[PDB]
Amino acid sequence: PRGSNVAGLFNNCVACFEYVQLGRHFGRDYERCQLRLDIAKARLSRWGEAVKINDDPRFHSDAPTDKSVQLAKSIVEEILLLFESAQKTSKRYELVADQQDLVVFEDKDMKPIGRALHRRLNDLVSRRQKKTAWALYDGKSLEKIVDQVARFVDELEKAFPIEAVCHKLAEIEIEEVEDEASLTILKDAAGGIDAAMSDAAAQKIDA
Amino acid sequence: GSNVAGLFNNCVACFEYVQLGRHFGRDYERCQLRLDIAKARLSRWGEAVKINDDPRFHSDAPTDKSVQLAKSIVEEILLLFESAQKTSKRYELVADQQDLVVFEDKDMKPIGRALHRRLNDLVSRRQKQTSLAKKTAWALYDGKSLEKIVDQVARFVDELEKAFPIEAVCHKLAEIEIEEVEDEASLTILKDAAGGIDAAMSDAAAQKIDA
Repeated sequence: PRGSNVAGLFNNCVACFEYVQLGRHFGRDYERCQLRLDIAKARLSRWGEAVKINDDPRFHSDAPTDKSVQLAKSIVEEILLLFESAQKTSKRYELVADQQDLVVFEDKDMKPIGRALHRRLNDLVSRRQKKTAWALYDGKSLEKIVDQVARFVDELEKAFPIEAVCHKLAEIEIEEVEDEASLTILKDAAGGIDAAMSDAAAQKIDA
Repeated sequence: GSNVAGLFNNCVACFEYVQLGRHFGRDYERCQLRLDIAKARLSRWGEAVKINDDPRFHSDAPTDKSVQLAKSIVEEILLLFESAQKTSKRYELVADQQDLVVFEDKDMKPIGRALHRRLNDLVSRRQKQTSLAKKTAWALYDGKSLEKIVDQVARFVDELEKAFPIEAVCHKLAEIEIEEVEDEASLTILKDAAGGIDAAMSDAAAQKIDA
């Protein structure tokens, strides 16, 4: 029975985002809430790239030696419990909701600028990453996932000597986005979740 | 085990393994009472609903919407405590021995220590018999971890109380909990500490100190 490791759990955490839909009560806020999730996911995938998660055998063992890797193992476990909690919360709502409320947005409900950005952010992570849909029905559950994953990645970044590397990665994620309207959107949406992306974008808009 | 009563009794028992770390400072006593009150309010619910006697709560695959709802809520309270312990463990792994020292109820004033013991006793009296099996004791090392538990448990017990017809029953129960506490000092403390977490206890204390 071959036990769990940091890379495996980490790949799981990234994949949890793929399955999330946003319910009708997001309303006009759908577009930016979806981008906040994409950014939370961008930031998590960046950490893996920065620590070279797929090459370093330390993230592939059941019983890691380093405190740092042991810390990462716990954090990634805790991200998974976060998504498991949200999944239960969604299921309790679906148990009780009428049909009109069990409706979700799709990215075609985003303006062309947010949708291009949504797809860029999603492609960016699938480029790095060598179950069943479910919905977030209220803003509070989404903010919990965004804020807590930001917090978790804060401490994932703290445990490793990778800050210069994370800033470099964030700067080259943004090289493909050239237009001021889009750079502005990322600057806004990376607000309080991905300071490295926000700063990379702010730098571009004003130079 | 995995019926609602078994998961519920596990939730109440989660509170017993929790220590508060050095960094609570002079807020130790109040934060500990806030935890005991959340535990008292969760256990009040099990009593109100007759959790240990009602067979709906003893099946692994309940059909009733309200009982399916309680099972999810109780599983989510469990996840809540599982998360806090991973957070605590991450602190332990990196801290110095100075920072690993925990408060004990001897660090409360006699008034708070009596409330702590009374609130604990009241739940002990209600809980289903348990074996002697222990989980590892673990500490909350920051204020925000404590607030996260207290606040989320209060919201979860709001959800639990919403799914069952027990409004008047919970009020009577909180009145009975508070009948042995005679002194205005201790009652003001419960009135205040129950604020935001247990309105039934808050109101019961208020009704008693005004009488």
